[PDB]
Order: sequence, then C-alpha cells, then structure tokens
Amino acid sequence: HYSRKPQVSSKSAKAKVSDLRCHYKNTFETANVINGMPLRKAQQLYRQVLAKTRCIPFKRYNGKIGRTAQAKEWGQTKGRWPRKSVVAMMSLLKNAEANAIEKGLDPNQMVIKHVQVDQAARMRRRTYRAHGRITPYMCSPCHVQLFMSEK
Amino acid sequence: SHCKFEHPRHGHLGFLPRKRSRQIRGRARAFPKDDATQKPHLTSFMVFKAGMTHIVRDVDRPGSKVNKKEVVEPVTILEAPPMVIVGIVGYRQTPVGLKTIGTVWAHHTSVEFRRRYYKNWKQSAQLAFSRQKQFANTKEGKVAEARTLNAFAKKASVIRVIAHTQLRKLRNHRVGVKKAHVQEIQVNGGSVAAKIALAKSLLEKEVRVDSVFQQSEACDVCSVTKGHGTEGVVKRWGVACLPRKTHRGLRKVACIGAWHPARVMYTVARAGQHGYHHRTQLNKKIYQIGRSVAVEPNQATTTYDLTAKTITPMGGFVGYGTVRNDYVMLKGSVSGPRRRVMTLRRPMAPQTSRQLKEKIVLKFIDTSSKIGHGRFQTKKEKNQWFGPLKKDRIRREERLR
Amino acid sequence: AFPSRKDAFRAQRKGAKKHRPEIIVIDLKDHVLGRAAAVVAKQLLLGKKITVVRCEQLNIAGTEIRNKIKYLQYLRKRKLTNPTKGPFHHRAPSDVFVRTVRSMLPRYTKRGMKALNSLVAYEGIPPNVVRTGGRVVIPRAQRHVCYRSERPYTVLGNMCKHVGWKYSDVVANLEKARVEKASRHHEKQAKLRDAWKSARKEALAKMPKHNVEVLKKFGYA
RNA sequence: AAGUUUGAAAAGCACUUUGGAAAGAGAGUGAAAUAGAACCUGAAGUCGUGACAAAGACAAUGGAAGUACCUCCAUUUCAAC
RNA sequence: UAAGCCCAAUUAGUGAUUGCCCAUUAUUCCUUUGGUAAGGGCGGAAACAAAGGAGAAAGUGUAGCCCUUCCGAUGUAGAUGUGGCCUGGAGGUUAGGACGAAGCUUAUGGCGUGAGCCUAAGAUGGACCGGCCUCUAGUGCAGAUCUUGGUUGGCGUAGCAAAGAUCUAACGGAGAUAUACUCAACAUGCAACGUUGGAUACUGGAGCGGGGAAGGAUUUCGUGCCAACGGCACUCGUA
RNA sequence: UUAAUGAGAUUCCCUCUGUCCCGAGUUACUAUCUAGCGAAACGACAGUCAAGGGAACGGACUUGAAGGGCUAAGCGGGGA
RNA sequence: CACUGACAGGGAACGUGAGCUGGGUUUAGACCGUCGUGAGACAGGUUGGUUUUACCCUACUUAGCUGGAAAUUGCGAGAAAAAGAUUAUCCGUGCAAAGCGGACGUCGGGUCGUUGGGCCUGGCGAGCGGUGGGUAGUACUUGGUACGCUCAUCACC
Ligand SMILES: [K+]
Ligand SMILES: [K+]
Ligand SMILES: [K+]
Ligand SMILES: [K+]
Ligand SMILES: [K+]
Ligand SMILES: [K+]
Ligand SMILES: [Mg+2]
Ligand SMILES: [Mg+2]
Ligand SMILES: [Mg+2]
Ligand SMILES: [Mg+2]
Ligand SMILES: [Mg+2]
Ligand SMILES: [Mg+2]
Ligand SMILES: [Mg+2]
Ligand SMILES: [Mg+2]
Ligand SMILES: [Mg+2]
Ligand SMILES: [Mg+2]
Ligand SMILES: [Mg+2]
Ligand SMILES: [Mg+2]
Ligand SMILES: [Mg+2]
Ligand SMILES: [Mg+2]
Ligand SMILES: [Mg+2]
Ligand SMILES: [Mg+2]
Ligand SMILES: [Mg+2]
Ligand SMILES: [Mg+2]
Ligand SMILES: [Mg+2]
Ligand SMILES: [Mg+2]
Ligand SMILES: [Mg+2]
Ligand SMILES: [Mg+2]
Ligand SMILES: [Mg+2]
Ligand SMILES: [Mg+2]
Ligand SMILES: [Mg+2]
Ligand SMILES: [Mg+2]
Ligand SMILES: [Mg+2]
Ligand SMILES: [Mg+2]
Ligand SMILES: [Mg+2]
Ligand SMILES: [Mg+2]
Ligand SMILES: [Mg+2]
Ligand SMILES: [Mg+2]
Ligand SMILES: [Mg+2]
Ligand SMILES: [Mg+2]
Ligand SMILES: [Mg+2]
Ligand SMILES: [Mg+2]
Ligand SMILES: [Mg+2]
Ligand SMILES: [Mg+2]
Ligand SMILES: [Mg+2]
Ligand SMILES: [Mg+2]
Ligand SMILES: [Mg+2]
Ligand SMILES: [Mg+2]
Ligand SMILES: [Mg+2]
Ligand SMILES: [Mg+2]
Ligand code: NA
Ligand code: NA
Repeated sequence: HYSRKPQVSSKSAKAKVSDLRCHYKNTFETANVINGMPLRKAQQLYRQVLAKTRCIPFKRYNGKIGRTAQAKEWGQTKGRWPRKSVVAMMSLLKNAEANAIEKGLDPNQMVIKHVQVDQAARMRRRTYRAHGRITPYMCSPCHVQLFMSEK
Repeated sequence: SHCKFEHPRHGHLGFLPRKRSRQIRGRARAFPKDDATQKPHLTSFMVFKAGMTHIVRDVDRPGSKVNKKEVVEPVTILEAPPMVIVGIVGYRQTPVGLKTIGTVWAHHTSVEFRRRYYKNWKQSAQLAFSRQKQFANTKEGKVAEARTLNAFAKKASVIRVIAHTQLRKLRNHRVGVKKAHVQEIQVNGGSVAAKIALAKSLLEKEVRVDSVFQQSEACDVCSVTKGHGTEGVVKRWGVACLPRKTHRGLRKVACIGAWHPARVMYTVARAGQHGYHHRTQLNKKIYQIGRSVAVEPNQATTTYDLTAKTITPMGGFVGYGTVRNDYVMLKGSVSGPRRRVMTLRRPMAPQTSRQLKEKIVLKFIDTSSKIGHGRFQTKKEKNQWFGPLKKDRIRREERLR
Repeated sequence: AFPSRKDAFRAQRKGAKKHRPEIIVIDLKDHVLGRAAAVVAKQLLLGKKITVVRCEQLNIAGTEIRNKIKYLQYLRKRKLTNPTKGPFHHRAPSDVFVRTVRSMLPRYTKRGMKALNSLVAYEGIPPNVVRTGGRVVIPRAQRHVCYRSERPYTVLGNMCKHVGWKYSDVVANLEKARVEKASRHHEKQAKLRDAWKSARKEALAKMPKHNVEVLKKFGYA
C-alpha cells in the first residue's frame, strides 16, 4: 500500500508509520535527506544530527529559519537539528531493518530507495487572543513511508 | 516643501557601500606616479600595528606660537620585520587596462610563503611550487625564465615585485597567523630595464623597512578599520537622537524619504555594518625608524633623554606584547586594531608643505605602562621608588639560606 | 572566452582543423557614427558577424564642444535613488558605438541580443584582427561623401577623452606601433609583389595566343 | 452538529517477527481489506513522491503561426495498390 | 552632400502619363449563416442478380427534400426566434445492465459555430439505467463585505520575555552509555522526565500558611494508567 | 472682595538636573540562534524605474533605462 | 535680541503621523459674552479631553550560497594572443629584416606506415636539475634558507 513499488520485492524491506505526532515539515526535511543513502550511513547521519555535528538541510520549509555552517555539505545555508523527527525516523529505520532481517536480507547492504512524508489529519486545540478571540492552535502530524532495497 | 533650516548631510557618500572589506590587509589601490628620472626603488612595505604612545619634540615652525617650543605628539608603533622578495610581475598597457605579462618566481620559496596556498598546511602534502622548483633550473625552465624576462623588457611599463611578510621573524604570540601575507610592491624610478635589474637583485632576498622609507618623510597607510558589526544610524552615520518622548525608539532617522520618489534613496542613513572598511590615510610623518631590539637595545633613548630603554612600554603593549624587530613610529593614528597587518606606501600627494618637510628630532619617548596610569618609565625607576619589598626579601632569605 | 577542456578534448577527438567563422571587419575610420551604426545594425539583424575597428576615428557632425555637451547631458541621466542600476555611461569610443547600435536594435528580445552579441568593437586595430583579411568600409556612411567639407566635425576619440575615457594615449601609441610595423612589412614583400607582376607580364607572352586575344576582348591584357 | 451506508455473512485479521506501546512487516478471512470498523462510492481544492520537460531576469496567464520532442489515440494505406 | 524646412518627381529634357510598404476597407475566390429572398426538379425515363455507387421527403424550422442564383452579416440597454443545448420528475414508446448500471478520472479521441453530445480506457465502481415524442418544475452560477463545509499562502513565521531558581547524586522508567567496517575513550543516542537525600533560594504572618461564607459539586483518597488534555514537558496531574 | 483649601488654568524666581548643547558607557528581559510548541491580520493577479498620455499622481499600457537565481537580519519610501 | 562670510527664496501628495509629537483646529463635560421664548447657535473667547497594526511584496541598508557568453541549450568554433612544411618541423637575437649564436649522444627493437619516416620501449654513458646524506667557508634579522665540493638515488631519457 505504498505509493511506489520496489524493483525486486524479495530484496526490499518496507516500513510505515501513520499519525506520527511529530511536526510534518520538520519530519519532511529529516526523512528526505536519507533518500538514496545506505541504511548505515543514514543511521550515522541521524546520530551525528543528535550530537549536533551535522545538520538536517531544510528545503521548502525553511522560511526565516537560521543560517548555519553545517548546511554547506548539502549545498544549502539553512539547516536545523530537529530531535523529535530524528528519533522518530530512527525508530522507523529500526523497524525497516527488523523487517529486512526477518526477510533474510543483509542490513549492511540495504539502500533507502523511497521516502515519502505526507501530512496526516490534524489535531485541534485553541489559543486565546486579545479582545476575547479564540483562534486555532493546530497540530500537524505526518505519515512516513519508506522502503529500502538490497544492492 | 523645503526643509526649515539647513545643516550638512551626515556622512561621506564617497565611502559607499559601508560593507566589510574584501581583504583584511591594507592593499594600495594606486601607487605614486612613476618618475623615470629617479633611481629604481620600492614604494611600499608591510607592517604590524603594535600599539600607541606619545613623544616630546621641539617644533621648528617659524611664525607659530609653538616655534622653538616642546609639544607632545601621540604616535603609533608599527613592527616592521624584513620582507622577502619571491617574484617579479610585469604589466603591459592595453586599451582595457593593465594586464600582467607573467611571473618570474624565485628559485627557492620560504615555508611561510608556501603556507599561504593552503587552508590546512600541517596536514597537507605540502607540494606547493614543487613541480615549479624541479622545472625552473632545467634547460627548458631557464629558457622560459629568460623568455619571460625578455617579454618584461620589451612590453612591460609597470614592474612589481611579489613580497611576503616573515611571521617567524615576528615572533609574536598574539598574531596567530603563520602563513605569510603576500602583496605586490611596484618598482618606481629608472627605465624598465633598471627596474628589472633591481627586481632581479632583490629576488630571494630580504628588504628592510629603512631601505624603503626614511625618517621625517611622510607616508600613506592602507589598512582596514576596527570592526563593530551591525550598528544603528546614530553611530554608523552620526544622525541626531530623537526626543525622549518618541514612541518606538529614538535612535533613528525620523523621515527616511519623501512620498516621491516612491522609494528609499541611497543617500539616507540606514543601519548596517560599521567598521572593517579599507582606508587610505595620507601624510603620516615617520618620526622614527628603529632597529631591532636584539641589535640596538636603546630603542627609545634620545639625545635629550639618556635613559637606556626599549620602545616597548612597561608591561608590554596591551594585547600585542613586545616589539622584537624593526619598527616604524608614525605620528598620530592609523586605522585598524593592534596585530593587524598594514601597508605603508610612499606618499602620492605633494610633499612641499612646511609641516611635511619639517625635520623631526625626538626628545622624549614615553615607555610608561599602558595598563593603568603608568608613572614609571623603566623598571629601574620603579625599583628606586619602592626599594626592597616582601617578595624580594623572601627571595634574598631563600638565597642566603 | 577561454575554451573548456571539454571543448578542446572534443576538437582533438574530431580532429578538425582550425575554424574561423565568416566575419566582416569594418574600418570605421572617417565614418559617420549614426549612418555606420544603422548599416551595421541592419547587417547584424540579417545574421552577419561584424567586427569594427578604429572606433576612436568615427565622426560626428558639429563642433567638438557641442558633442561634448550632448554627451554630458547624456551623463546627467541617472537613477537618483540608486545610481547603481541606473544608466551606465560608457566612455570608450568602441563602447559608444556599441551603445548606438544597441539603441538601433530590438535589444529586449532574444533576436536583438543575438544580433548585438555578433558585434565586436575595438579602438584601433588589435593584433588578432590585423592579419585576418582585407578590411571593408561603408561607402554610404563615409565622411568625405556625407559631410559638406566646410562644416566642422568631431572625432569620437577626442570627445571621449574629454568626457572620461582614459586610454586615448594608449590607443594612440598602439596605433603608432601598428602602423610602423605594417609599413615595415609592406616595404618588405615589395620584391614579391613586383615579382608576381612581372610573372603575369611574362605569362602574357608565354601563353597561347587565342587566350591572349580573349583577355584583350574582356579588358584583361 | 451528526445516515454507525464494512461485508451476503464478523468470516471483525489466529499465529510469527520488530516495537515499551501505537503500530509496522509477513501470514490469514473474504469475490473484493486503497471493503479493516462510526470502514459503499470516494470528486474538487491542496499537499508528498518517482519519472520526464525544461526554464534567466520580460509577474504569470493568454492569441496566432510554426517548429523540436513525445503520444497507453483516431483514421488511411501496404502492391498490378 | 539631413534622416530638418518649403516645393516638386517616380527610375528621369530617353523617347509619355501606376516607385514602394502596411487595413477586419475595395475587387475577386472559397465556405457558413439569415433573407420582404429569386428560380428549377419531385407522375421514380428506359435498362441493370451475386461471385459504376447511393440518394430523390410537395418541404417554416432537423444530419437542412435536392440543386442553381443574388443580397446582407459588428453592436451596450433591450426585443424576439431556434425539429437549439442541459437538469430533476410524469405519461408513452423503444432499448441497455453481473460478459458490469449510475457516479467518478483523462496528453481520449470523434462530432457540433456553440450550449454540449458520443466513443475509448480505468490496473474505477458494484446496481440500476439510456435514446425519442409529449407533460411538468424547487431546472443551468464566477463573484451578492453571498450561505454552509473543507482547504489554503502568510509559516515552522509572530511569538510562548510580570510574579528572582535552580544544582547535584542515587533510585525508578522503554525513554540508554542505542554505532556496518577502521576503531581506547571525545570528535556518531541528543534532549527531556518522577521520588528520595544533600545544596541553594523564594513566600516572609495584609504568606504560593491554616480554616470558613458565596459559587462550584467529587475536583477529596488509594491503585493503575499516558491515547487525548494541563498552549514546553511529564514516568506527574484538579487528566 | 476674600484668609484657608485644590491631582484645577497661568507667569516668574532659587535649587536641581542627559530636557538640551551632544552624545557616550553599563545592567536585566527581549530581538537575534537552537529544542519543543505554534497562531492571526491580510491574501483579484502580482510586485525595478523615468517620462508620456490616461478617470487629469501606473506594477501592468507607449517609448526608453535597468533586471542572473535563491536567501538572513533590519527598515519604515511606496503598495494612493 | 545676538552672532555670522551669509543668516537667499522655493519644490518634493501645500515632502515627511504603521517616523514622532498632539500645543491648535474639530465630538462628548464645563464656564463667559452676544443671539434665541426655548431646545440650542456663534469660521467668538476659555479649560479638560484613547494617536492602533508590519512577520507580506518592493525600495533601501548590510549579511550569505550559487550557476551562468546560444546569458542554463548547439556539437553555433570570433583571443585588445603568437606568426607558419596552413602555425605542424627545435630555441634565442635582429625591424613580421640582412644576417648571426646555440642544440646530448651512442646500438637495438617492436609496431604502424617521398623524408638521415611516425609512435612506443629497452642497454650504456653525458648533461641541466630535484630530493636526501657527508664535509667547508660565507651571506642574509642570527633556528633556516641558499651557495662550494663528494656520494646516493629520482626525472628530462
Ligand atoms: K519641510
Ligand atoms: K483531490
Ligand atoms: K506547440
Ligand atoms: K499626467
Ligand atoms: K503620469
Ligand atoms: K503631519
Ligand atoms: Mg524574526
Ligand atoms: Mg531567521
Ligand atoms: Mg493569548
Ligand atoms: Mg475575556
Ligand atoms: Mg533651503
Ligand atoms: Mg542641504
Ligand atoms: Mg573587536
Ligand atoms: Mg507617546
Ligand atoms: Mg591604559
Ligand atoms: Mg445536518
Ligand atoms: Mg483468496
Ligand atoms: Mg477500490
Ligand atoms: Mg471508502
Ligand atoms: Mg443583450
Ligand atoms: Mg425536483
Ligand atoms: Mg492535463
Ligand atoms: Mg433555484
Ligand atoms: Mg458552485
Ligand atoms: Mg501554512
Ligand atoms: Mg522566533
Ligand atoms: Mg523565550
Ligand atoms: Mg510577548
Ligand atoms: Mg519570569
Ligand atoms: Mg543521555
Ligand atoms: Mg533566604
Ligand atoms: Mg521578593
Ligand atoms: Mg525572603
Ligand atoms: Mg494567606
Ligand atoms: Mg503540552
Ligand atoms: Mg478634594
Ligand atoms: Mg483639583
Ligand atoms: Mg524580530
Ligand atoms: Mg529554532
Ligand atoms: Mg513611474
Ligand atoms: Mg497598484
Ligand atoms: Mg510603507
Ligand atoms: Mg504647492
Ligand atoms: Mg503635507
Ligand atoms: Mg508616512
Ligand atoms: Mg500615527
Ligand atoms: Mg490638544
Ligand atoms: Mg435671553
Ligand atoms: Mg483645548
Ligand atoms: Mg470645549
Ligand atoms: Na567631398
Ligand atoms: Na504528482
């Protein structure tokens, strides 16, 4: 039930999560950077982002965010270190690795071939403004799907 | 309608944009006009700002109220280690500007000069100028060098030498940089052949600051001013402060333009970068060209002050340290902080004024501490004042026992 | 301008000889600025590659002071709120000619800019154009056929050197050197030219006679 | 405000595996599981992704006429035609 | 030696009276449409199997009976006409559908000047429904600071800055000390929770101290628990 | 006309001062960067100018002059 | 009134309020004079009387990243270059001269083909050199480079 089909199904592993409760835009940035990576390189990247020695490049959702020197490796100038999205994607990568191992594949040979982050159904709260106004205070969850294929 | 009253505009529009300088070193945009009747000579030199002090001298300006009277002059001390000539460049006049004909490199280059070609020298392969050094002394390389020199002789109208600073000689702990600063120094005077001969003689050789400049001459200084980051209109441009009652802030320009033209003009003061701009300052008199402290100890001793002391004040120059090499004492101030490399250039303005031709003789140089209110010129005077202290007595007790 | 290593490698693989496009070199000396500009603009729009030299020797009708004042009036035009991005007043004579042609072109279309990039303008005759072939003139834009000789005229270089152009003396010295070199090379090769002329004269007798009569019929012998 | 309108029938996903769980990956029921539970169909708008077309700055859109490239489309021809 | 002004001309004292460019204009050709339209044909001439053809309706209006011939065609407000298009129902009449009905999708083609109609394909759907004549109406949307519902750039932006404040160890917790190879550890699992002990601070008796009224009504207590809620967090909680 | 009284209106004087000449330095909280969380207003379409005409003050039109693309912090000239 | 060389006149939506300020004009309170029967009026006087929003686009000020000459493509070839078996077949000097001065060689061999053919590669030596070692005496701002002889290799070969 994925938007894309793996080249060889028996050599691929799939992982999915729905209504993640992390920010959709931050997760969009965080998951997109590992598309095309080996699994191990992506996991190293997430650990180094947690350590704040490398950043997640922010594209398309970087409006008036700060500039950093760690974005230069991605050809960018704006990047951040969104830890909630990173840990959620680490859990998703662990699930994909578990699926690959149970299928009988080698987790050290997998290459992430598909990442897709979509906005989930939103959750509604309220904020209170001046002059007795009540205004939406919304949450934007996300769906994340991926599959990786052995090379 | 017209502005009610008149005052001059704030700031000089000829120093726009007020952006950060592309380089940190002072670079002479132009050189003094070339006079072919003069002997070939160098027109600039690179120095490092150590600090400031003041001197005493007797003025010889007839018609002034300070004629034959002593005045106190603040001065800037600039350390001037010898420079090394490593290259020759020639320029040809074309109707689109000067174009450099080619470069003649010295057979041997210093490690400091070759560090300038790397961002991380100590972890590099350090292969700079290696192929060039192998090729230069072969038959083909000698032929190529002769060909380039012949091209200089035939076509060049401007001859410049490539010189670099010696940071190992400048044994300074606060100057962190170890890669040499490289600049082109134009050779003025004589024919193109005479300039080529002088440049060839200077190749792979040191140049001392007293060869390029002499005492009581003036010079131009090219340097980058001290940086201050983002600043408001009050400090960046000198506009007036608004009344105390102003809503949303008073350190502003009240009107940044009329309704028409329907846009902000480039002549209106705005917030932005202040400082770290390249400036060329004119007519800095050279009050003293001192030798290295290792050669001549009594740097700051005059004829009128026999006290044996060096140009470094008590406690050293704040944030710089001691001056170990040759130095230049310029009258007044120069743009930039301490430790910044600066270019002394031979003057480009006429030097016929009574002030620019005055012969400077120093009678006193202040070497008191620049930390606090210094009141001793030397350590000897301080020890004379205090006599033996508790520490010295503890030391002598530890010695004799 | 400097070719890419890719382009040089491809040329080596193809092995083709040196290629020079068909380019017309116009000697703009003693030419009327506007008329030469109009002719050159039309020829550029027709797809021709044009290089113009000695643009410092173009002519404008009227005294030099009147044309200096016209240029200074042009220089008065600037965007007041930001002179950067305002009108750019080029002072070199070749740049002045390029601007005149550009004003006679549809400069705000791809076609007009294609025409404009096909024009190369120099002051004097630089070495890369000296030996590329015989230079042309524009008969309908030449000064001796366009101006009544009584009236004063301006040389473009003299006006430009007083409105801000810096390379008047450099161009003069380069032209002096070029003409000296070309005169030396033309005094030489005189033996070659005389040898070829005498060779044709002797061939007139060494060739079959009916061919000589045919040449006489068509005014060649 | 709100059709609990899944399916013929709960046959409402046993069991394995990763996960603290939510869930995922398999497996299974069913004719259908993008029919998996307030679940028939599932539009527009907006968004994600893969592939491709390119493209300065002429805001973009638009007309008219060509051309380059593509076309899971429509016709007509394939031989004394 | 105009590319200015005033006069003249059309390849020039050579031999006659049209230099050239551009219209939704003129002339002409083709096609459409409508006339205060103008005419012809319409009693099937005769003959003719497969292995020259087809049509020919006495007609306002249609895919117009058919053919020939002339003339006019823009247009706000406005009028009128249309075998003109479309929608939900009703009388009729013909069909279609589990070998897939309506709905929905389209670089999916065809037809029509158009409103639209029809076909194709769904790797869409799963049970109704099309054409024609007539009858009928709650019968056609781009905008009304239109109604309702949803979405949306702004935007990971403004901000979440009064009431001074937290630190440390241990325990608890999935919430860690979480790594493919090279490999001592830092440079690759961060940050965050509750309790207890220490430390530090604040409230400073007109108290973030004890009890009551009004109002509230189970918020009280213990155990479990973390989906949602306490605009950050929670393992804590008036959840 | 009036002692006393007045967050009442006015003038002058002493004192005093950053009200000013004429600004400078420093602090806390912001802004600024990050983690988590996360709106609104407004939104025809969009956004470089000069001059011309034009509903007589153009972002679109005419003729010229500019204009490589994307960004962070500010700013209040225009967006009548 | 006082300095000064002078204290010119004007425009920019009678420039400029999301720049300020709010003394005036011009709400609601109140007083006076005049007017009006009155409610009330007076460009008459008086006193008191909320100055909201930028985070969007441009402009401007600074501050970063980054492609691009067919201004992203074409392979679409233009040098402010040299001057030659058509730049190929050496290098200097000389005026695009007349001339002049210099070039490492030997003996094979492993391919493709006018001229002591082109390309590649082996064995010896010779040179101009680089990089290190040994050993002098100097120069230079004096810890670090160079220069003289002598080995070692390495590159042109
Ligand atoms: K004014
Ligand atoms: K949709
Ligand atoms: K097309
Ligand atoms: K106007
Ligand atoms: K106008
Ligand atoms: K005002
Ligand atoms: Mg901000
Ligand atoms: Mg930011
Ligand atoms: Mg609020
Ligand atoms: Mg309220
Ligand atoms: Mg004035
Ligand atoms: Mg002024
Ligand atoms: Mg500093
Ligand atoms: Mg205020
Ligand atoms: Mg001091
Ligand atoms: Mg309802
Ligand atoms: Mg089955
Ligand atoms: Mg389906
Ligand atoms: Mg459904
Ligand atoms: Mg109408
Ligand atoms: Mg109905
Ligand atoms: Mg489409
Ligand atoms: Mg209705
Ligand atoms: Mg509608
Ligand atoms: Mg949004
Ligand atoms: Mg913020
Ligand atoms: Mg905060
Ligand atoms: Mg706030
Ligand atoms: Mg607080
Ligand atoms: Mg930790
Ligand atoms: Mg206390
Ligand atoms: Mg307190
Ligand atoms: Mg206290
Ligand atoms: Mg209390
Ligand atoms: Mg919360
Ligand atoms: Mg009272
Ligand atoms: Mg009172
Ligand atoms: Mg801000
Ligand atoms: Mg942040
Ligand atoms: Mg305008
Ligand atoms: Mg507008
Ligand atoms: Mg504004
Ligand atoms: Mg006026
Ligand atoms: Mg005004
Ligand atoms: Mg304003
Ligand atoms: Mg205001
Ligand atoms: Mg007021
Ligand atoms: Mg009365
Ligand atoms: Mg008042
Ligand atoms: Mg009042
Ligand atoms: Na003439
Ligand atoms: Na898509």
